[PDB]
Amino acid sequence: KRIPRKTKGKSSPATAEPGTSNCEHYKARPGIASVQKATESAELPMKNNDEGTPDKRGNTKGALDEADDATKKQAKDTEKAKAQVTYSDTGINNANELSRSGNVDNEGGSNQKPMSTRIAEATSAIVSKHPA
Amino acid sequence: QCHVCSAVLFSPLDLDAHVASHGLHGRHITEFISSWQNHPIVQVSADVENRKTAQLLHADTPRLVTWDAGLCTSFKIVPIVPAQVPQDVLAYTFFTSSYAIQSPFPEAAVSRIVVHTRWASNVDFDRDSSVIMAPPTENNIHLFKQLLNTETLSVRGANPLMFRANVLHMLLEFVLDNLYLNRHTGFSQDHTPFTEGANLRSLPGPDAEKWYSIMYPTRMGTPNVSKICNFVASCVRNRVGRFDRAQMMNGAMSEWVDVFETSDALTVSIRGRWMARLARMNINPTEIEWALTECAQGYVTVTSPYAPSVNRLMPYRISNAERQISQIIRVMNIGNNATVIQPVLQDISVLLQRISPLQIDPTIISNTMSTVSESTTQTLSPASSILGKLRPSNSDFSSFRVALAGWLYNGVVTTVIDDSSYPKDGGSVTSLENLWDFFILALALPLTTDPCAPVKAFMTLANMMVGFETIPMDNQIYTQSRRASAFSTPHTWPRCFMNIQLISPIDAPILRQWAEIIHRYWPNPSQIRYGTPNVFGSANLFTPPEVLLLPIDHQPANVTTPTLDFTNELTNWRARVCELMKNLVDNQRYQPGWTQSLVSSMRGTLGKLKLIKSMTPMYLQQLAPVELAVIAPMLPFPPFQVPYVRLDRDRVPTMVGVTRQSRDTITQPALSLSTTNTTVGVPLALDARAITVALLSGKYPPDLVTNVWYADAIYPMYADTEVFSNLQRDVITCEAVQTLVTLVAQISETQYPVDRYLDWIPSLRASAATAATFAEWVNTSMKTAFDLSDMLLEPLLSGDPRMTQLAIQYQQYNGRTFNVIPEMPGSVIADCVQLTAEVFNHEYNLFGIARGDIIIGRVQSTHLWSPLAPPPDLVFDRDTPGVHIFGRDCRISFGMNGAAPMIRDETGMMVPFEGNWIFPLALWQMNTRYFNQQFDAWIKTGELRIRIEMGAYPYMLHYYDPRQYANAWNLTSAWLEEITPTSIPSVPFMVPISSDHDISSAPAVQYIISTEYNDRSLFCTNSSSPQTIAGPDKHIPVERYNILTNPDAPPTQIQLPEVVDLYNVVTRYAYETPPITAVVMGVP
Amino acid sequence: AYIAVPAVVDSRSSEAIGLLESFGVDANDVSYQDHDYVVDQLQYMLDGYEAGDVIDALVYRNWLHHSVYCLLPPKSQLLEYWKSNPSVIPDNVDRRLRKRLMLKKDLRKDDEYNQLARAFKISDVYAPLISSTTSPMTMIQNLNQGEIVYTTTDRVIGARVLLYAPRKYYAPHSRFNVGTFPSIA
Ligand SMILES: [Zn+2]
Repeated sequence: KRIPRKTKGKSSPATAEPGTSNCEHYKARPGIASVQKATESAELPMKNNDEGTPDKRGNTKGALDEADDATKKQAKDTEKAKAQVTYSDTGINNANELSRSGNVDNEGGSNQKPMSTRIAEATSAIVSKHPA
Repeated sequence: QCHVCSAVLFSPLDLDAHVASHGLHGRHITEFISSWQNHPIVQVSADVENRKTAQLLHADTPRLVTWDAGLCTSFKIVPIVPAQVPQDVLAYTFFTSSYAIQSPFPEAAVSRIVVHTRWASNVDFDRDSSVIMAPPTENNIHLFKQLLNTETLSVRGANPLMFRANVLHMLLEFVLDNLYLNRHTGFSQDHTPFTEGANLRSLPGPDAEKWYSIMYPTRMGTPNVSKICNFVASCVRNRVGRFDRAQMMNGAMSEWVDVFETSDALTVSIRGRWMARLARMNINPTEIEWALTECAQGYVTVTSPYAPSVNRLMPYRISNAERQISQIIRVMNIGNNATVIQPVLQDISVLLQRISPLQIDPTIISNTMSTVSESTTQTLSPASSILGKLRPSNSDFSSFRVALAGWLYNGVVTTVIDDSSYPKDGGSVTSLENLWDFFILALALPLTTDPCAPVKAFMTLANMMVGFETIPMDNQIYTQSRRASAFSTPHTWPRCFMNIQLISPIDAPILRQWAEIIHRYWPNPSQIRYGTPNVFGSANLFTPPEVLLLPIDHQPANVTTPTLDFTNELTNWRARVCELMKNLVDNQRYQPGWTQSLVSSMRGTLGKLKLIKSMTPMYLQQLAPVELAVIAPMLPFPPFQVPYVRLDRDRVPTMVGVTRQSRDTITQPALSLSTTNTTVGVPLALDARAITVALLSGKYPPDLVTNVWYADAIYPMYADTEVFSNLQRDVITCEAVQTLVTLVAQISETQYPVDRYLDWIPSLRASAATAATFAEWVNTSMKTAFDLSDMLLEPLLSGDPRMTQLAIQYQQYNGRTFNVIPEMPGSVIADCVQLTAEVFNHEYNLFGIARGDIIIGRVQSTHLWSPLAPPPDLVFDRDTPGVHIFGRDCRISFGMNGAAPMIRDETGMMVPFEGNWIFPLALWQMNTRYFNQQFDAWIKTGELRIRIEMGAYPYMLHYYDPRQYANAWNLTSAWLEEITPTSIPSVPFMVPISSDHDISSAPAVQYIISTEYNDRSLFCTNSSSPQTIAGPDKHIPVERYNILTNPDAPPTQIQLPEVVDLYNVVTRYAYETPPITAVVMGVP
Repeated sequence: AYIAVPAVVDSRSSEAIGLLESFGVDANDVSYQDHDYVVDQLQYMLDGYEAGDVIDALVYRNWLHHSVYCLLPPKSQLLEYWKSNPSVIPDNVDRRLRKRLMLKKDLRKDDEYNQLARAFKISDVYAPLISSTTSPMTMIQNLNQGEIVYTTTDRVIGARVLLYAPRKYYAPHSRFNVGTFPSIA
């Protein structure tokens, strides 16, 4: 037998005993379906944070705000447009806080020009040619 | 019905499939069945085609067990330059029948070994990270340029500066595509005259005679006289086929067997290591039962019957270091992102909402305040403001349960009371609205996990009492009228709040009373036991691995407790707050302008709020810790906690950081992202009004039974667990971390102690970007191999990936830092890669790499020596007399008026274009098209001979007829033309063809020869004739077929590092992996 | 990202013209804001305030945080609308006032109703209230704090203008967003 692959890679006499009976005489008090949906929602894996990381070609794959988006997502999870639990505009001043941005590379420089382009220009700076 | 788990199924013909889950002989993740109702729950894989009343498993569980039914070999033999010769004996004759002669080795003029993993392998869920090597007559450079040649100037060339990284990644991939478990399969008793009585293993498929011939070299007799026949005759016939079987038999098929079949040593060793790791990882259902029962906190008892079996396999037992490392990785994954942590708290809150029996209803407040009304003449009214400010018509109480959920996650997130819930502007005690804002805020603060909550509570009343009461100040720069929202850091706690005596009761009586009340009656932290430490690991740290720290204290749970039990901390807090407020209101010394005497109404409503039927304090005291402990070990993100302190600003945490460097290094300080926070973690605002109303109005159902309720609530939750998949993910993550640190330390200059097998391959000291991209490639290779879509090792990619060890530490206020360094045990992929590199440095020719360096110079000869193995007089070393070394500062000057041009020697002398030179490859890579322009003309006819020293290089072979004129110049110049500064093409060698009959002697022009012996892949030459006369001589390698030829050699004797051996002793298994089952019984 | 250019950037007409080819920039990816309304609001407020103050407040305003204004009717009218359609009355208001609004036979003769009427001021019922006297800075700050800002006067600078009650009583974040007003926030 075989198992399908999820993520692509390298692409190129006998009688019924008296005990048995189907009755469903009991109704769950907490609610099987309710707690079951709740645990299905809760068991979701944590969302991947991929910004600021390099890729196959070495370019930083992050995007060149998060608190406001989280507040909007919380307000959408709730039914009210206003949010009762927010991550933005809170009293604590945390200006110093930094995030994993795509503007910087692993060397500390700016990704104003991608690493691949920078290496290409550096290596094409001095290349020989055939004599005239 | 089934008499093992009481599973009632209506099909009495496939009960065998169900009893096979228990382990009885007559895909599917878990089978949970209750004891008080007929509603079984089934967990099914996430990516199945259809769901038929079955629940998904939202977790990328690694595929650890993968089987293999083919051959456990990765070195195949390919024929090149085929030839056919007459044979004396044509076929085997038995009565009126004939059988063709099948040689186990290819019959050709030249046969050489090449590595090609899983070439004969019938598996399910292929790891797919295969390594493909073409025969050397083709071009094999397409895998030495895989990693860091995205910006190479020329295609079909590879970077000598990145050869080492490419080779390391290739070795890693070779190791990765071998993590398989050998599969036992049926035999077939042979009766051939040469292999009588032996048991030969038959691969599944259409036919197996060809596979028999390939696997068993000794089956072929000695019909003719030849090299293969001589090797077979030298080989012994006693050791072939099955060696011995096991003793446990499930029917007639043996349990495990080991057979004598063709297989290399490296792959069988790797699979043995993998099997040993899994065997030490396995687990049995009785301690699973114990772990579940212990996690259920005694409200639910679990059982799991099973038949006595030995092959049962279910690897989940892991240590605590792996859990701690995975916890560190998950914490680092956040990086001050408010989007990655919001859903976890958001849905844990709703899970607690569905779990908890406490239902919140402000109609209690409405009914208590309905009887309170005020006259038709007076304007201002307490009760109307009370109702309008508590808002008993709003049914959004998510904040209370969000705070309860965030009790578990201090150090990554901190919950604080949101701004604008404080009194407007500075506030004043002369205003009823400001007073009741103070009431709500003070009643709401203790639940929040903010260390500065007592200071905020005191400073709120201080600000409101500005102008009536005075307290001393120290620096004369922070006035008493300083907003309490700013007090969010331990360094701002005033000495007045530190020492109560500094507040004079003759001047600040109410403030003195409030300070004393805060000091005395603030809730005390405690701890509770959760989970099962022994069977499942504990991913918590900075705390002992079996306690859960709670800001509130806990007591044993019984429902028959008085509502106004003032021994309860929260009820005492509410009563004392109300008492102090009414003491404030009595004298009216603080409320001028109130023409009407509001003291009576104020005291009445304060009493009606002090005493009220609210079961929320009792719930938080008794039942909430039990629910939190029940749900803690089952979460995808295990709780991460930091010690709780109250009124002690010496142990208050301030920062949490992650370090990627060892202790015995002084490196450049790179603080993690999580340390850039004013608080200990990400701030999280909370509305105080919802918390206050939830704490003030909560009631139980009028027929609650705790045992029944929790037995009914735990079962559906425990039927949806993913803890085992999380454990497998965690061990995979730790394996990946160890492999990453080893691989990065191999190529980058670090102080990690590793044994460096391969350093002769030229490379460069990788920078941060190069290390990051190499780490990205190894990460994606591991993810592809283990089929994981979610994150793995990505947080380590950010910053400098040249890491040594993972650790996390947190700093308290006074400066004592607590550092936790989880020791990491020996992994499997890391030492398997080290072993395969140790084998590589002795056998580099098989992978297609030639150690040493080449010599460029015309050799007009009629001899038949192989260029890969030249004779001594055609090579010159560094110590050969009369040679000129060359450094970077080599400068060529022309010769005026008919003089020989001269080049600058590294010693400073000038030498003409003639002689024997020693010349590093870097020089030619730098000055091609100039060194080309001159030396190309000079070498072709003159006496100039150049030795290019390069360590290692890929080579492609060219076979020419030794009896015809041949010239290698058109290939040597072709190689020397496109040696661009960024890459070089494979070095072309021109080797002759071994012959049997006498052949004519024709001249040949050779330019490139290797310095040392670089031809070990040559399996055999002319393996059809009795002997070879003209050409390179080579017989079948006896050294590799040890156990057959060596008489005094035990079956388990292998030369692991020096020479890889074929036809080894591979052990095959047959294991069952039953789904996890449990019968969820109840507790009276 | 936010970019400010010296022009009048709308949604449709500015998208059609582009104005990046017009300024020389070779430009989906860019999203265009609208600011004709805020230019008109600047012209309208420039009467009762000072240009420097308005410019400072508006440059302290940021444009990536969507918000909106909402004009409440004057007091007599607000009470009237609430009385006529009383489902709308907010919970925040006091029980006596809301209960007496949910009644018939209301008129000027009522004593305690009038007591509550001129004892009532809009401080509690609508919390962030831009009154007539509010400085330009506070109004802008509020827009940044919350999604909705309540105001009493038409003369406002910000996102939009909506009417809380019927008329008779009154008497897209892409990668790069362009605009025509710089923000230092
Ligand atoms: Zn069963």
